[PDB]
Amino acid sequence: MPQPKTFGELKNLPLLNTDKPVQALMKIADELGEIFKFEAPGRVTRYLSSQRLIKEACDESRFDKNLSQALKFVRDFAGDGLFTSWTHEKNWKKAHNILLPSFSQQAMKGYHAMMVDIAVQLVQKWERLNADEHIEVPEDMTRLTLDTIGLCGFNYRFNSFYRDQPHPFITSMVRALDEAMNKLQRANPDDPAYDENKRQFQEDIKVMNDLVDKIIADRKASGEQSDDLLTHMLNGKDPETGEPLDDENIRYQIITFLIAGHETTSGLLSFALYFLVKNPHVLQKAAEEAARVLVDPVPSYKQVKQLKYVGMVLNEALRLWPTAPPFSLYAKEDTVLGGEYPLEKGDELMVLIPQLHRDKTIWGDDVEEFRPERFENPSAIPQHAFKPFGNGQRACIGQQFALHEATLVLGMMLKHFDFEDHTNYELDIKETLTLKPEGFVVKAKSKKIPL
Ligand code: HEM
Repeated sequence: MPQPKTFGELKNLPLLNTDKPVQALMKIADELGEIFKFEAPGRVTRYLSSQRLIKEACDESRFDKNLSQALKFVRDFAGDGLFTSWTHEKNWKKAHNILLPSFSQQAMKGYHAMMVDIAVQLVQKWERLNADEHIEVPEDMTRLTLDTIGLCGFNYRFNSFYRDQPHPFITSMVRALDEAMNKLQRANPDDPAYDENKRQFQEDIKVMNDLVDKIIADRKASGEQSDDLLTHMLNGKDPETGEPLDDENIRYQIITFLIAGHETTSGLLSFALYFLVKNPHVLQKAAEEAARVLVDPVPSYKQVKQLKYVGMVLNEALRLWPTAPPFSLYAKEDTVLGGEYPLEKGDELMVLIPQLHRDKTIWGDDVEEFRPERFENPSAIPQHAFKPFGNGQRACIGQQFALHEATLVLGMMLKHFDFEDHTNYELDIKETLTLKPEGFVVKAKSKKIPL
């Protein structure tokens, strides 16, 4: 099996000691091909980049979701929430059964108003900028997505558009996620050097737990019913076990929604706007749709569904730069991958999503080009060729939420403003848990359409 360059006893590990590991892995896939082994002291995995191999990896009878070391560290604060639990843990299937109906396309009808609440706040912020000011795109998109998940998730207002420094919960979450990431490179995690890191990590966990537990407590105490996920989780029963989610798991689910949803969704909106300003023909087409469809002061649920080309723009942005990181799988039993690669029970695979989305054998030779017209379309897309939301029963539960949010917001943005790439911005992709176009800025000239 092809394998990248080695660093003696550290094997391939220093290759991910970099600000941009996913992009580094994409460059390794370019020179090595559809499969490569990646080794670290005491660990091994296999990175998959072709639809040919990924299609097999997506066979749930042969492979199940694995928690990468990253997710294992994130579990220290995300607990046995949906994102960081194993399929075979009682709490996975229990929460999946309870939550699935609350995340359906139909359920988006109930979240729409609160999504509009935050989206209007974003539009108003931009309406209120002075002539010689610009927009920090990923920064504002993250304010939007955090507040939207906060409001829709547990009826809590982070009020991100009222501050420079985020709500302490947000600061703690971002810092806990960065520390979970830092542990990946620590050969001696018990070194005194990390004592402060550990102290801060426990502090950040407490900040998050305290806020969420308080909100849950407050809600049970009042008996208040809201249009949020928390109300669903307090009222829900798993048809299988007949059990409701306990308070601690509910807390983990709320933290999980924020971890899994905020940056992935923010990144999507940021990349979508990036591609639009770099492809003014596409922007014109999307803006025509936005103006024709969104005829009311605020968008209705029905109208968002009709933003078809905006949806296509978003899928094409997800094709080129899927914002969620490569996901991990393990072999359920001994099995041979692609007729060439025997695997043992427990062997791990990684699905290198951005590479899959550039499989010139699936998409044609023009994979690097931004063409929403690819998604006209749809479902002609070969099965397992487009996987920004993961796979099977362990796919993104929030997919309908993310797309409704992104379509609504992008539509409003295109209805309300003309955008200028005033710096001729050079794409620079920052990686945290997720990808974003770092330092992407634009100027927005209002079309002066009232809300
Ligand atoms: C463009 C935005 C998003 C993208 C690209 C994305 C991507 C993904 C991917 C790839 C997975 C599978 C991870 C794995 O196999 O380890 C996943 C799972 C998940 N996502 Fe999303 N996500 C997005 C938005 C959201 C939002 C907004 C929410 C919540 C409101 C959310 C909640 C979850 C949860 C709970 C899981 C675990 C589901 C389960 O395994 O039962 N995501 N997401």
